Amino acid sequence: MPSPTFGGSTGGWLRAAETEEKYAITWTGKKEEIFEIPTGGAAIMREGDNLLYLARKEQCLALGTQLRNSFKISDYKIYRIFPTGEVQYLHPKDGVFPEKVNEGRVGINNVSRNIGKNPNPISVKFTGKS
Amino acid sequence: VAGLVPCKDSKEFSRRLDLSVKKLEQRLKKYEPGTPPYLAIQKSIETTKIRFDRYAKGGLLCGKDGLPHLITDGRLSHATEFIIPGLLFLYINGWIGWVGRAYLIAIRSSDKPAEKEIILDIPLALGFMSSGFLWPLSAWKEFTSGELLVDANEVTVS
Amino acid sequence: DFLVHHAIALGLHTTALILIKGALDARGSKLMPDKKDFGYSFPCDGPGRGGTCDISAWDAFYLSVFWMLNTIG
Amino acid sequence: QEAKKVRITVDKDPVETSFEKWAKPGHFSRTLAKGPKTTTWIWNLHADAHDFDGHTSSLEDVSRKIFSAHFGQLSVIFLWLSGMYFHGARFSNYVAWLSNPTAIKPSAQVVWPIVGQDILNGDVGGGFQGVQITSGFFQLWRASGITNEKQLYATAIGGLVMSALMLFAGWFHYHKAAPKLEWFQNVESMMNHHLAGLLGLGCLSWAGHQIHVSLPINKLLDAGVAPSEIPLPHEFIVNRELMAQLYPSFSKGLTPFFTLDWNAYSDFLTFKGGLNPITGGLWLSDTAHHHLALAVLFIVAGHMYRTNWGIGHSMKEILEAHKGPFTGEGHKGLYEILTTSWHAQLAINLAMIGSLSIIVAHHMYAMPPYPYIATDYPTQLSLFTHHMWIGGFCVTGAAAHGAIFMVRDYSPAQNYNNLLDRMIRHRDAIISHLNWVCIFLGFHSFGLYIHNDTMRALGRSQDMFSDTAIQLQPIFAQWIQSIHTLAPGNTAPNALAATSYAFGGDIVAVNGKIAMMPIALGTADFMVHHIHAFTIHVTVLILLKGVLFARNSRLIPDKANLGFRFPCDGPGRGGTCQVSAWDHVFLGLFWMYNSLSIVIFHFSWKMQSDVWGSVTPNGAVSHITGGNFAQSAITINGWLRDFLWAQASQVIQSYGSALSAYGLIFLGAHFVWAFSLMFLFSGRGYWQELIESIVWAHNKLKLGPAIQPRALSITQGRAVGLAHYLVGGIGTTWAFFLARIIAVG
Amino acid sequence: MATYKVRLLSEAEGIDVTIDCADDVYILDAAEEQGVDLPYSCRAGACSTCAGKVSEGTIDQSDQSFLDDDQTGAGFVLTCVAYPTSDCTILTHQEESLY
Amino acid sequence: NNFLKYLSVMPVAGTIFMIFTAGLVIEVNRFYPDALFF
Amino acid sequence: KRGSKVRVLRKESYWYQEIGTVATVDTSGIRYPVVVRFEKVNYSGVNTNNFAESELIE
Amino acid sequence: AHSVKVYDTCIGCTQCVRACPCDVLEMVPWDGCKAKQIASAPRTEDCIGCKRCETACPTDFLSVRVYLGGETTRSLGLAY
Ligand code: CLA
Ligand code: CLA
Ligand code: CLA
Ligand code: CLA
Ligand code: CLA
Ligand SMILES: CC1=C(C/C=C(\C)CCC[C@H](C)CCC[C@H](C)CCCC(C)C)C(=O)c2ccccc2C1=O
Ligand code: SF4
Ligand code: SF4
Ligand code: SF4
Ligand code: FES
Repeated sequence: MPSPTFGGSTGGWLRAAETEEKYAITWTGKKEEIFEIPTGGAAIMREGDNLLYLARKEQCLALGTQLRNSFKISDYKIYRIFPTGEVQYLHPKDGVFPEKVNEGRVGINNVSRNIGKNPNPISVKFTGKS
Repeated sequence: VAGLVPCKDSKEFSRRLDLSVKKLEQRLKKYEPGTPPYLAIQKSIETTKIRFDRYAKGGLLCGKDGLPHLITDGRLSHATEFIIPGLLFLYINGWIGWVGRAYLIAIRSSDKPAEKEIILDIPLALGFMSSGFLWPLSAWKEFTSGELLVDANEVTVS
Repeated sequence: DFLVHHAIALGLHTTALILIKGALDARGSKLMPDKKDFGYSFPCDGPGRGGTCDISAWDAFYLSVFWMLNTIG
Repeated sequence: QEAKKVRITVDKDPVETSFEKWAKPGHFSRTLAKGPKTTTWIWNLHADAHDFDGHTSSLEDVSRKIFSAHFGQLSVIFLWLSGMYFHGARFSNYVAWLSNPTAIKPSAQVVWPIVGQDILNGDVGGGFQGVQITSGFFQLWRASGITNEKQLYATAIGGLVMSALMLFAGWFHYHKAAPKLEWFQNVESMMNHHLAGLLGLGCLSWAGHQIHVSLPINKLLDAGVAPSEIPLPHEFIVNRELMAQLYPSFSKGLTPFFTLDWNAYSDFLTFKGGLNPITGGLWLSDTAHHHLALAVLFIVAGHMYRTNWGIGHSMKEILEAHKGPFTGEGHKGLYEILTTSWHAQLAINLAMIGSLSIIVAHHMYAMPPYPYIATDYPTQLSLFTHHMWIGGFCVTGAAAHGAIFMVRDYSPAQNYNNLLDRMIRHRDAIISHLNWVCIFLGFHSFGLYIHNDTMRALGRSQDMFSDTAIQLQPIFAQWIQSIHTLAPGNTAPNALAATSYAFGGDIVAVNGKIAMMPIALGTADFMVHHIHAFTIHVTVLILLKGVLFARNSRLIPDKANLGFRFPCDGPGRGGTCQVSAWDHVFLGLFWMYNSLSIVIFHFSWKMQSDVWGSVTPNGAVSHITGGNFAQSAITINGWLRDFLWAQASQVIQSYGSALSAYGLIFLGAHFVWAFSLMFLFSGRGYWQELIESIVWAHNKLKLGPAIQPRALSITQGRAVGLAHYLVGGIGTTWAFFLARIIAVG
Repeated sequence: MATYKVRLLSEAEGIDVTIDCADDVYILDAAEEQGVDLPYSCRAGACSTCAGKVSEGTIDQSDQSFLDDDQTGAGFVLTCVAYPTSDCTILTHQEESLY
Repeated sequence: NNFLKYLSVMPVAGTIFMIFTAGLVIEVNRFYPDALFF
Repeated sequence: KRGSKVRVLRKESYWYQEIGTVATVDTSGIRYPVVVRFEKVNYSGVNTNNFAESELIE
Repeated sequence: AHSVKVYDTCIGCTQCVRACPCDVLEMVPWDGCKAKQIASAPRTEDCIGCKRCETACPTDFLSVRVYLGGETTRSLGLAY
């Protein structure tokens, strides 16, 4: 699922020594557009597939959200590079955007009551619940 | 009497008449009579003298520091110092308290009441104004009519 | 001395005012009806619904030590 | 080419001057045009009043809203200038002031005796009563040479008609004839007329006013002629030979100037320099020489840029050719930056007109321009401090719109590898080395003030930093004063007197009162200038962090998508409170008052100790505070005791006098300052739940408004604690400065 | 209460109707009163699911809070704050078309 | 309408009422100054 | 119930014991099948709401 | 280590997933209203707790409660 490619830029405000979490936002373009790197600056965006290593996942999503609005392309993929070298395939989670409704339903963290219907914190005494 | 001495006959209060006009006459002796700065001081001389004859006939009650004092122990002899100022105060405080309530019922029965609170209906705001000298015999009737206070099961509450 | 006890009784009622608000609105309100599920000392509820800085009952405590030192001062 | 494309492109009658959009407010935005359902709508009506980029995306009708609104601004200046010249006519003692301006106090305000407020009208001499006043128009009107009372009455009615033309001009440029964006993007011609036909003719016709009017008036005033007995200003024009009895060069005429015998005009266009000991100010013939010196090369600097007729340095081409090895692509792209967004232009214009007015405050106290302003120490103190704070306020606005441009009008597609992009790329190394040097300065400036305070407290006075201690002598600043006293004769050989008497030379005293003494910079000024170097560096630490982290950061990578002025991005990432570029201006404005109060405190103690005072005819000099800046200025208790506690005695022992209005403002701005911290320390969600109790108290009584009474929003709540703090941080420095120097001086 | 006509058309499902509305009634309320199902979330102007595109006509859409200035410049109107002040023809099912 | 209905906006209809209701207190202090009573 | 004003009974909303204005009652077995509108807008700037059929008193 | 559980009002107004800049909200089809979808929160370990769902949430009060508990280097948002 990963591959060696490039991104094409210059920069001086990026990831430090970081070895717990990194990634690669990889996408295919269509033209030599100029886009803001979410840590700052600009880049040149080669028209094939190209990737970006950045530090933490807020920069990775905000480059994936900026690529969707301007020069619209629904093909950005987001991995996660561990210090040992394992990949994750984090963001679309099965081939599609989460604003589209899936057919694979996990359905977790779904309480089945209104937000007033929650117990008093005296009833959760010396244990962990809402 | 009622504690301290009256300032109708008080030597320290009469001393505050004395050295104030003695201070103010020292400004007068550097000018010439006939100039408009001369008339601005001598007219300001007499408005301090007549002020000191206003408090003498008013029957204010102070001593030991030459000032005037006031008594708010509900005294009807001292009713001119606090009570009838407050009775004119609480009179048409209760204008603005009542006609603001009277304005805020007929403005709710409108098409767009949100714009109408800063874009005034001046024939209605003056139309609800001058029924305000006769508020508390109508506000007490409003208190015993029933709809001055809405019920507790229909208010906004946490 | 008449007027300056009213400066104390201003600060007596106002330090009571933050904290009887601070006691009785720890549970819920219209701005946050589920404040009990968050706890006594939480930061805020975010910038939503108008913005919600100093909403907790700890931050309702926090303003009165300004007013307590203002009162006993 | 633009061989006919510098022309006027004007729409005829764009907007009908009507009344239906005049009374339906909130009409400039989609989010405000549908009425006040909440009380955010009233506070958004004022905040979006001048936010024109949130009104329309069409830059043509943005720029027509700018150009008509300047006429509304310039009509306010002429209406305010009419209030100064009319109160010189009917409400003044200026015509009595010219017969003896050495001891008669200025007055321009007669208070109505209503509530017993007539005690503020003090005995200011001249057979006249009124408020002692300190803006210094009286020494301006002697500098221009207005003698009688009629000319002040004619200028204010000539200024009111100049406002009525200027108010009409903004009406004409939005409702009858409005320019297009082609006209506004002709910036290579706008810098031509502004350099030449605004500042050159603004100097050259003013040099005509100074030579022909203000030099024969101020040559006859200081001789001792009464101002009723001076000939009129239209007698120094139609009678050339009356000017010849003052300056003999006017018997020749215009032929030395035309045939370039310009040394014949040396008798009234001189290079004396220094001061004038008869009238207490600058030599007016030097000032008459200074203006047409600037005129004859502002008009030379007017014809620099490319115009309709071929020649001229093109502004797109001198910027593009400044590329370098370190700087990447150079300035390729900045000309399209500055002729599109006004916020980019306002961010450079506010730093200049801010930090030209700080140059005004420093080039006025040590070179007093106006006659008989040198003895009047209240006017020197008020004209210093007011030109500081405008230069202190307008410099933080340079980083306001420096950050507003980045989130709105900065397109990174047009800015690949140019000079603006490269500092967004290395914005860590900009701030961190600025972050190091503020901790370096504040340990080395404020830490010495603790270190002199401890050594005085611990008894051992031989271990502080003073003259009789470990000396920190400012050897650079003591050296340049020894250069400018060799500036007569040696380095500028035709300057007769000194460039300024503050560097050295001789004292000048006018009627006993000291006009100017040499300032001896000692070891207590090595530290307080390093205070000034510290707190200036912290203000650019917040503000340049506000510009460079306006787009994004490592906290927020899409900060520009939320806007310029937003509260936060949640209490996640540990908390993002005050994260916008608005709050960097809000944090940076506070350290400006924490800067500029020290600059005017350094002014108000050094000039009360070393230059101002009294001079005995033997030559004995006795200052006001006795020269206590040599020892007591080096400790923070000495700034508390000998300056803050000691000089405020004229403020608070001033009841029953004419300065008693200042004691009320001195208690007025302690109050508003401690009204700020309710708006500043607390949050919003407390008060919204506190308002929630009060809406119950009205909905019980059928008294609730149809609009929703809400708490103030968080950027709005930080702004009202900001403006209260700067009223109560400035207004009590105002009411202590003016009350001290009018009393003791 | 005036009378106005809105020609709604969804080509993804293929339904073309002509509905009648007033100045106070919303557009999808008139679509529900003629028996046409339309996507919606809570009828507030604060979502994206109820987006239609004004092909022809004039719509007072001003009571919404989701869509910004430029995204309504192309003509994307939420059908739940819309006061139809003209006789219009509207393309619907444009919930993905705004973003 | 619409110019006198511009003089029904709450600041400007406030201010010409506030010019009135300030000056009611000013001119009673013209003719009766120095009043602690009545 | 179509049409007229319906007061609420649930807490934890902005509109508690207020007047209400019902619109388009739903029939699908949804837990909250009324999408009742209001005046006097909330903290979010949303004048509408949906709640259940157990809080009507009309 | 937050806890961003979604309650039972939950109308499927698909903008909380849009306003989430961390993809920790995800729509799940669910029997209910005419939208026929609910908002689910799988990536509670991956969230930052920046409360961006709650600002775009036009229910009675907050279909997606956020309430912040535990934390890590992911949720605290450090680039080092
Ligand atoms: C229609 C006008 C009106 C009326 C009848 C009331 C009535 C009341 N208010 Mg109130 N209030 C008002 C306007 C009004 N308010 C406004 C405009 C504000 C915002 C500044 C407040 C802020 C406020 C607070 C913060 C508190 C009250 C409280 C109270 C209650 C106790 C009385 C008191 O101390 O008043 C308080 C009065 C003020 C603080 C200042 C008066 C406000 C303005 C000047 C009055 C409005 C004048 C307006 C122009 C009238 C329009 C008429 C005409 C022009 C058409 C009482 C029920 C207190 C409470 O809950 O007690 C139960 C309380 O704590 N009010
Ligand atoms: C030599 C001609 C000349 C002069 C004197 C000015 C003077 C001015 N311009 Mg201007 N301008 C000029 C040519 C000139 N401009 C040209 C040719 C262009 C087009 C390229 C522009 C484009 C321009 C813009 C876009 C703006 C200005 C602005 C200003 C004002 C700046 C405020 C200031 O410095 O305070 C000094 C103030 C004074 C000295 C006040 C006295 C002004 C008197 C009335 C002289 C005005 C001369 C005027 C050009 C005559 C117009 C002819 C008309 C009668 C038909 C000032 C009044 C700014 C402004 O404030 O807008 C109004 C602004 O936004 N100008
Ligand atoms: C050349 C001058 C200049 C100009 C034209 C602008 C223009 C603008 N600024 Mg700006 N700014 C300036 C200088 C300037 N600024 C300076 C010098 C600073 C630093 C202090 C700032 C700081 C600043 C911020 C932080 C913000 C702006 C914003 C704005 C925009 C809208 C402003 C608005 O609607 O306010 C309407 C007018 C007011 C609200 C007036 C309030 C009056 C204040 C409180 C002072 C009153 C004190 C009074 C004079 C003395 C005491 C009174 C007494 C009662 C005690 C607009 C583009 C805002 C924006 O949205 O940008 C797009 C914004 O967020 N500016
Ligand atoms: C008097 C109150 C005060 C003090 C001392 C500080 C101190 C500081 N602020 Mg600050 N600030 C304040 C109020 C204050 N703030 C307020 C009210 C605001 C809101 C407007 C801010 C907003 C603010 C911003 C926005 C910024 C600062 C910055 C700074 C730093 C400046 C660098 C410096 O001088 O460090 C040197 C430290 C001192 C001079 C403190 C005194 C230390 C003495 C000299 C010696 C130490 C004592 C002892 C020997 C230590 C050892 C013993 C101990 C271990 C027990 C510094 C830590 C800047 C920053 O953080 O980056 C540099 C910055 O950008 N401030
Ligand atoms: C000296 C500074 C100062 C002042 C005046 C106030 C004033 C007030 N605070 Mg406050 N507060 C402050 C500092 C200050 N705070 C600080 C530092 C904190 C800590 C963060 C707080 C925390 C705080 C809390 C937590 C609470 C208050 C409350 C109150 C109110 C008390 C009721 C009262 O006295 O009614 C009288 C009102 C005043 C004395 C305010 C000043 C009114 C002026 C003098 C008159 C009106 C202005 C006048 C029109 C002048 C013309 C202005 C011109 C521009 C036209 C009042 C508004 C309580 C409250 O709101 O309950 C209702 C409350 O719960 N405050
Ligand atoms: C007290 C306080 C409030 C509450 C303040 C409010 C609600 C302002 C109330 C006063 C306004 C300005 C009254 C305006 C009334 C009009 C002037 C009309 C009056 C009638 C005549 C004068 C015309 C906040 O909203 C807030 C927000 C953020 C941080 C701190 C605070 C804060 O400390
Ligand atoms: S309001 Fe203050 S606290 Fe609540 S989120 Fe925004 S910043 Fe953080
Ligand atoms: S935000 Fe509230 S409404 Fe929109 S989906 Fe999540 S829960 Fe349903
Ligand atoms: S929690 Fe923070 S991130 Fe997850 S959705 Fe709500 S706001 Fe967006
Ligand atoms: S349907 Fe949710 S906003 Fe219109």
